[PDB]
Amino acid sequence: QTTATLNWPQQGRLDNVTAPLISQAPLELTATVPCSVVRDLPPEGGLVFGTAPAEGRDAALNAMLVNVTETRVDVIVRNVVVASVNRDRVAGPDCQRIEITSNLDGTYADFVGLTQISGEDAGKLQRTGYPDPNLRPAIVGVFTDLTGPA
Amino acid sequence: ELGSMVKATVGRYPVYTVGSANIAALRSAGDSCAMADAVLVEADPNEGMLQPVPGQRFGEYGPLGGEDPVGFTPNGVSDTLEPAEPVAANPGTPNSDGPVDKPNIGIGYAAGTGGGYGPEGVNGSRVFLPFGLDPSRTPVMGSYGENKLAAKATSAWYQLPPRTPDRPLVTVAAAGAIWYYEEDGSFNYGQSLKLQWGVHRPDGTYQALSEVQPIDIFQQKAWRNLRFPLAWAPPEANVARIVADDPNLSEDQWFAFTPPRVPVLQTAQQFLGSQTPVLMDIATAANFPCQRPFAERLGVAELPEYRIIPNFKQMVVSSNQWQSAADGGPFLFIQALLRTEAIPTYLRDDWYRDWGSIERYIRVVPQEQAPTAAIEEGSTRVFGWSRGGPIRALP
Amino acid sequence: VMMASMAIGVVRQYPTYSNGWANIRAFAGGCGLADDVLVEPDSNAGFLTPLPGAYGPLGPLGGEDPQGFSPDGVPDRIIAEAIRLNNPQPGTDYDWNRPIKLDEPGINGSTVPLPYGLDPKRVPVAGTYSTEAQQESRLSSAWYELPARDETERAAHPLVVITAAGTITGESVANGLTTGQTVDLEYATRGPDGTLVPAGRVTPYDVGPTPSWRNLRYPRSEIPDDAVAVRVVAEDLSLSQGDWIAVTPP
Amino acid sequence: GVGADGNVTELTAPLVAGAPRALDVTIPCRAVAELPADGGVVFSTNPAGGIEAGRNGMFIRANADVVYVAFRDTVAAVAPREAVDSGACSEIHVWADVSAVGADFAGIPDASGTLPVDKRPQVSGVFTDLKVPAQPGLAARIDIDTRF
Ligand SMILES: [Ca+2]
Ligand SMILES: [Ca+2]
Repeated sequence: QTTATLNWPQQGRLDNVTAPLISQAPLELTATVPCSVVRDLPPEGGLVFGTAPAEGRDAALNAMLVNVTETRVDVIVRNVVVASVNRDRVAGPDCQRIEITSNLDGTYADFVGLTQISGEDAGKLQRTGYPDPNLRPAIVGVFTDLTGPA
Repeated sequence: ELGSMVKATVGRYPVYTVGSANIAALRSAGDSCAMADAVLVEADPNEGMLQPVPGQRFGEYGPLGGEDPVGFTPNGVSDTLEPAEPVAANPGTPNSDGPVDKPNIGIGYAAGTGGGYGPEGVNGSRVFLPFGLDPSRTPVMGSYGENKLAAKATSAWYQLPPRTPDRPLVTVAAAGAIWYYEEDGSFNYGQSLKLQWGVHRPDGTYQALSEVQPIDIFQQKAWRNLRFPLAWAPPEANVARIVADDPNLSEDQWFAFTPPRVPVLQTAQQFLGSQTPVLMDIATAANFPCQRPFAERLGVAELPEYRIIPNFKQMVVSSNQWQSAADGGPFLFIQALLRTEAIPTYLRDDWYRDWGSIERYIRVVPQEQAPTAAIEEGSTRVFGWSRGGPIRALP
Repeated sequence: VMMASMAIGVVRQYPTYSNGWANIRAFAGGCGLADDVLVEPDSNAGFLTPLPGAYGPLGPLGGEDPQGFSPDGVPDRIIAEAIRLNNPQPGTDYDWNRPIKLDEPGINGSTVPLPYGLDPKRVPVAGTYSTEAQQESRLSSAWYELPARDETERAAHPLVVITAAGTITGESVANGLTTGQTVDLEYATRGPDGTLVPAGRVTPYDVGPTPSWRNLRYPRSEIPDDAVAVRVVAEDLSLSQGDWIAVTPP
Repeated sequence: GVGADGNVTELTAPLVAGAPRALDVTIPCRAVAELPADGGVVFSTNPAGGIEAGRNGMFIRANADVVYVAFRDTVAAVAPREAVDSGACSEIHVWADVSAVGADFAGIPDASGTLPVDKRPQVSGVFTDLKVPAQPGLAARIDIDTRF
């Protein structure tokens, strides 16, 4: 069998990419976004990256979005809020990465460097997600809102 | 086919069955109404409303969101509460005028379950309250339009009357997309609405005993009545509250609710006796052999005062179609002269059963002015081949 | 019966697309339906000039005395060649999810979204629908010029089309002459003194759904070679609320 | 019926077969000026609050500029209001029998109509809107279709 793998940023340029899959879902999706790119978006923020245009039809219902508002860093996968965090905490000088793994085990977003502060735990890591194998996003490309050198 | 009918009657007894009705008619030698004795009706569904325990503090709206209502709003309900999926009646149903070349599909509501707007409320809601619920006494909280929050709500404790075998119910009106468990253990997806019991300590505070999921009769978006029997509550509970979660961000995953209430549950034979005119549909006309259908004498009909309906799927596919106004049914002079209401009704001991309903008829023009007319009967001696003209029967 | 049924259609539609003429053209380097279907690249060219005069607030589309027509007399969710329902559908177009208004009034004063990519700053509208009081509506537009007198052109421009919505009556193939309110096309002639006399009328070719935005067809073979100008005569005589019409210049 | 004090009272007669076999009306003319400068619905045959009232009834109206007499849903015999209520015509005959359906205005030159015989109105009562006690020219007569 011949395999195939899609990576992004292709050539050190943060340009959008289209690659519509016929099966509508990959096998595995691993994304590692540093916490030093949140402090570059405008205060209103936008899409750090995604697998569908933010204004497409049912893009949040079908795809995976990593949004940055004025108050939140959110990871939405098929209308399931995963690992929501307050903005200025990631903007603080303690965040290292954000790892958004999604495979047959489940969708799990990690906020390496951060620990929980509320929500019945207040003592564990910010690893948040769901062990559902049907939460794999629908891939059409990679669409960001950044620009310039990657 | 004999045991499935003997066991259904032996079990499930002294509850309702055709066998039980026939046995009662034989033992009473005739004077016994079949189904108008096992049905409990609630007239005036505004005296059984529950009242919050005095000495509590609330949020911005009132005693329906406890202290921190998040994403839940009084005007948080939709307007078109049509079902997410129609009924899709099966082919071959006897009393249905559906074309055999395509599936028969329709929608329906009871009286105003799914309506629009009305006067204001004690929370500022422009929502129409069904079942005759007064808006000046009935707050509302909803969660429509919050597609980016996934937010919850919790209510304040509502007191409970003393235990009595004639008020075995606590009732809520939701009109949402709630998760519930059927009797056979199955489930409908929906969203989370529950209810907590509790013991309000006189020389102390509340207890928060246990949580309970609702039981209903149909999967729909319009207004309804979720039920919590008092046989589920411990013998020492005295207060109740409401808990809502709504964690889904989809567009059509929301719900609303209303303060709970304990009905009064008068039977269905004392309510409407054997003299009041009643419109009984084609399916429910054999189970009420003591009610008087409205009479037609000289081409004019007398107007009914109540309407007895079969279950929802039977109604919307046979009763609203067979008796249409375009087909000559009794709706010709009913849609033009009378408006409908709804009465909340229950079987005596089967809280999981979707039996039909009862509606009240209100005249568009009162009867003080516009009274009934005189007919001035006469007679002629027509022959056997006259046929003066045809009947206007083409709508 | 089968042989005659399939041999009659070949003779009736000729020289347009039939299932046995395409198989014969395929030998001489021919396509299928791709040779007999005509598409409008830009559906904004070909609007006729109204002869000068004095009109009211509806522009030249509404003539001297429009009775019951208003520019924004259209319901909310009216789309091109479809019927917008409540819950979404799989293969919808872009205009299913769009603002009900336009936020800018057109050249007519209306705020209705126009189909086929028609610029609201050039294409007026007029409608009969109302929500307060029903009425009998009439309309007779100005005289719209016809292009020229040449057959080389008519070999390539064999149509006069009107974008309309409502409950129009017209001629179809699947269901001939479905009744309803009327939108027709009057054509005029000249005279030795110099004037435009009303003499003639053409009925449309409806193919689209009932309440949608669609195209009414008038082949230029019905209109004679002495016709000088063209105008729209619309009439809605039903007092029901779900019986309305709406038109646009030819 | 003498009405409340001296006026005329409405009626209710839910015909089972829908349309009658004779619907003579014969309404006067000068007894229309009582309408409040924008006439209501003088002598409907279905209540104004029904589901489809105008879609099945008779519905004489005044409209404050033109008085007209509708039918199932179509218009017959429009007439100007200032010409009518001034006293030009006498009666507003609305005979709606079988093999005849019209709305004659009886005095205005070209304010008379005629409809196909399948435009018969559905009768469920007599619902006027005037406050006129009793005229010699104000009548109504409905024949119920009792053939079975
Ligand atoms: Ca929601
Ligand atoms: Ca109209």
